[PDB]
Amino acid sequence: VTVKDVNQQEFVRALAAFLKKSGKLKVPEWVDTVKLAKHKELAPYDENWFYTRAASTARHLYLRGGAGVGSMTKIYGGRQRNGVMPSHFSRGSKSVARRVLQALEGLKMVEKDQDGGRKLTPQGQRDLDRIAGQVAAAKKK
Amino acid sequence: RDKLNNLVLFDKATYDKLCKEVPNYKLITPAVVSERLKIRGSLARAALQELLSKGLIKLVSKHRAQVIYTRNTKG
Amino acid sequence: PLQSVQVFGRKKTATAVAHCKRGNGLIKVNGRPLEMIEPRTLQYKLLEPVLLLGKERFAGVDIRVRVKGGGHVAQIYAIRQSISKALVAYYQKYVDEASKKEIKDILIQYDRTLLVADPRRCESKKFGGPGARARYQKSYR
Amino acid sequence: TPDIKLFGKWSTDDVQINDISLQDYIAVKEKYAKYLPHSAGRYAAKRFRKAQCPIVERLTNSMMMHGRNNGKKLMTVRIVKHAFEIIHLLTGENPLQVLVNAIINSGPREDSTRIGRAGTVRRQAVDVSPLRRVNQAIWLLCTGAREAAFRNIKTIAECLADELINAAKGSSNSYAIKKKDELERVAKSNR
Amino acid sequence: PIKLARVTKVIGKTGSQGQCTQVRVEFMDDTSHSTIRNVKGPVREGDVLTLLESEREARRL
Amino acid sequence: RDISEASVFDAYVLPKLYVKLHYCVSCAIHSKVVRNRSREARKDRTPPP
Amino acid sequence: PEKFQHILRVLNTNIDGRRKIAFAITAIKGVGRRYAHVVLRKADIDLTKRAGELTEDEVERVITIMQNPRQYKIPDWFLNRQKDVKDGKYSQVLANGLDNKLREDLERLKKIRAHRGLRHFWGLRVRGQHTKTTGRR
RNA sequence: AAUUCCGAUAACGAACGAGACUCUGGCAUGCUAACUAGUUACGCGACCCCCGAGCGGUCGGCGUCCCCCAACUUCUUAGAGGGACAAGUGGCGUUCAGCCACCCGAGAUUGAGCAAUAACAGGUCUGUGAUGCCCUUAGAUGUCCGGGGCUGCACGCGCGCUACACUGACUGGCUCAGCGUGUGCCUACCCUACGCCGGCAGGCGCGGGUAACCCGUUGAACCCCAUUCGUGAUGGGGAUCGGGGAUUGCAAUUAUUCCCCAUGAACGAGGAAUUCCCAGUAAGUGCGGGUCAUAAGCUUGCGUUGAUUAAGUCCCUGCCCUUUGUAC
RNA sequence: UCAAAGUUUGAG
Repeated sequence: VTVKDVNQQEFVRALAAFLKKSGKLKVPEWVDTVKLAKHKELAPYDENWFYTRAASTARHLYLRGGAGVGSMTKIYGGRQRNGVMPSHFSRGSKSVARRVLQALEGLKMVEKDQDGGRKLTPQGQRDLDRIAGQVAAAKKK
Repeated sequence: RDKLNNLVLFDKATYDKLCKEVPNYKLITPAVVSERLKIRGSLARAALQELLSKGLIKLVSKHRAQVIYTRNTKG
Repeated sequence: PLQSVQVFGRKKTATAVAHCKRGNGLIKVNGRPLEMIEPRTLQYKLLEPVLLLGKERFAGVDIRVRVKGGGHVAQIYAIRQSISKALVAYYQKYVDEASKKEIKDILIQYDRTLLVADPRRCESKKFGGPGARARYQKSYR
Repeated sequence: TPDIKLFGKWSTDDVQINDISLQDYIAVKEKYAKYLPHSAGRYAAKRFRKAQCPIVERLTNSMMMHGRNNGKKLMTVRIVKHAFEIIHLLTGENPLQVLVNAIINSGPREDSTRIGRAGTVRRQAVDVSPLRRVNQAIWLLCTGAREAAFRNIKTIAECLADELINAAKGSSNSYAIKKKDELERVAKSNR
Repeated sequence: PIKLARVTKVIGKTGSQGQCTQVRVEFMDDTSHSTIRNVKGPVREGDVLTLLESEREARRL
Repeated sequence: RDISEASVFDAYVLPKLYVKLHYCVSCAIHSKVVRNRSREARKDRTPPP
Repeated sequence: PEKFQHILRVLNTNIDGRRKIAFAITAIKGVGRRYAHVVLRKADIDLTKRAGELTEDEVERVITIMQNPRQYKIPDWFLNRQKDVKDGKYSQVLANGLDNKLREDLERLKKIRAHRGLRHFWGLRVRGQHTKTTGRR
């Protein structure tokens, strides 16, 4: 039972938790202080967000490989209330997507592929697929 | 006419009202609780989450926008 | 010899290309089971054909589907079409034309859209208004 | 599931209409009643096509109203399901039967058409088409709910459920059922 | 006393602004009896109006 | 037919109502008792059928 | 839980204890949902608490972070008054202090009879927006 | 729908318009087709690591790594054909022209473009090395350089955006488009992947792209899914203004744009009045092109989500024909 | 099977 086979919401939850239990990701010093994009009015409520984003990042990489930072921004994109002028797309934070990718690099979940960007790595492919199995054996529901 | 001043508390007489009355409604939504009592809305929601973990009210549905609960499940 | 039938469904600009196959009944789309796809309020929609025919018919028929284009709701409505068309195609070509007709009847009496496409498509804007038929506000005085 | 379709949950069969007139323009079972109240469904082709559309989907579409909620059908489907879930808790019986009963006793039976009459506007009262009574009922009550649910801590769904219940019952408490009796009464006042 | 009345023949769309269909009706209780009256909304040959009054019967308007 | 069902008399002929309205020109022309006509038509003094 | 404060008086402003804490603080001039949330996250507070809980040591602890953001690693950027002309300081101002800083800037330019000053003085639109049509009071 | 037809007939036979036409949209497991499409299902030739299920085989999943001496054209692109004509059945109709319904299947009706005669003293002499007359013509009404101004604000109006929140807001997460456009230029420059630096605006390195080749499976928004908030001008709203920071530029002060913190106004759905619109339409929603060193609250296109209501009438507002009256 | 609806550069 691979990860595609699973309800991706409840996956990234266990992935992040997995990444928390391991306790060797590398969350930077800002974390608390930083917004997460020019979109956002605020920072995240979930204080351990980094664990969550890494997961989503790794779980994307399982799905579409070779995805650089630029790639990551466009994925982590959305609406930009410009107040009294109308709304637009805004690209997510470069650095948080760079740091996540460098943090998953240090774990050896990911590796920089030929033709640029990151692809998630075999030893990584293990882990995501492992926790997919976990979720599928949560219960018949 | 309309001005409403809601509670944000574990405030004795209400707390008795929840734990006595609330589990013998057929609709137990925080909206229904907030109207009955003068309880905030956030307060209500959490209270109804406490009662669920206690087991005194059934879960119907637990959706983004609206949570539905029920009477104990009598027999 | 293999019993392969590539068929497509359609809605707006979504091409769902189901692919019926001499298999053991999967029915999974892009690369994951029908139980997700994940607009999810529109799940029953893309179960309908399977519920209306029963697993008996799909049983020994594996269906891989690929979608692209359109929006979420369309895409569904395309695959919805696709597989139920594709099954009908499968039965025609390998099973028997009495069975095809039996099925086709049981799809139509529910809904004509499960096989026949909406020729409807987004109608072009003409200047002097924001859309097609609507015009911009006239001032007068 | 193959022989009989439910509505996700609810029973389609054993939903009895009473008024032999809404009968045929309430579409809750010919046999054809569906799983979901979504459906691409081009029932705006010809004049009466609309009537063979299922009443729940008709309601669903109506719900989806005012600026923001334009073409937000899921948004509104979710509502319809929750209202129904609330109805089954509160009232019991099929929420489809209750919805139907609203439609029956909620839209007017007579109405006042604006005829010219010289120049200063004085109407004459007329009957209403069965389809017109269902259209009204549908939108009246759907609007009723929505109008209630603005600045109050109450779910659309919940108010939608409460309206459908107090319309199904001759309550004089639904916005619709009250609105219905107004019309008729005016309608009488220039018959 | 409410009476149901089956619609036998749409006559023609009257009303000021084009609205109230002039409509010939059978009377359901006793089909022998038949009024003509004006109706709002889309009507068609064969369906049922609920008339509250049943002794009024319009003509030109 | 309402009346002939609720008659005392078996059969009964039912009477009529004889009225010689006079109209002034305006009043005719207004209530459409008489239109205007073309130069040809004006001359042709047959009643309408 | 917690049966105490409910209403709160800090830094000459009030605060609703009955409000949630991040969104309660913001009632002080010179702190917004950003800076509050930060100031609390440095303080290490169960920010799902209402402000009508929260021990008086904690509200002191917050205030100290709030007044002294740079000592508690609330960085450059998150500071309304950076490199402030009158002395080489970069910091956050709070309460009536803020308003006084503001008045000292509009004074400064009024004293310089600067174009901006003058348009403040005259009570106009200052950030060269058009005014034929708008801001009529 | 049509001065479109049937028919009557001091008219007969013609011409323009209308229609036909062109582009478009929707049908083609039929044809021609492809390494700048897909591949397509295979073969799985595999890799690949336990990648998973599983004691192990056999499956599930993609990433892809693939060429060509695999196999095609369902999806793709776009050619040439086809295809619907009110043709078929039943009504109604001088049993003509036609109209209604229904079968099969798009049901004559997808939507644009072009578009008569005769006008208007409509607009344009600031689009033109189209141009009459008139004016000026070196102390210029030619031209160029600097500077300002077209942005000025008791006020009145017109298109517009954003709102007034809970069907919502935020905060995370999941997840789907289509039309285009793009440097190496008519006078100086584009689109941008990837990797580092920065919270961010951006900065610095290397690459691809005159393009179905790279940007780019254009990983859009709304929508969906969990968050919190809780009817409080509240976390709705984001005007106003202070402080700093980025870029475009020869230069940005009268804030060029951009980011950050702080500030937090009116506004709780809007009088009388009136606009626009009937099907993938309105409305929502984003994304392209235009201008563009810098760049959209405008517009011109695109798709995505997707209704209520009509299928009618001349009440108003208008138009087209007939007869009539007219001191116009 | 009839409510109210007055006026219109001197500037060619």
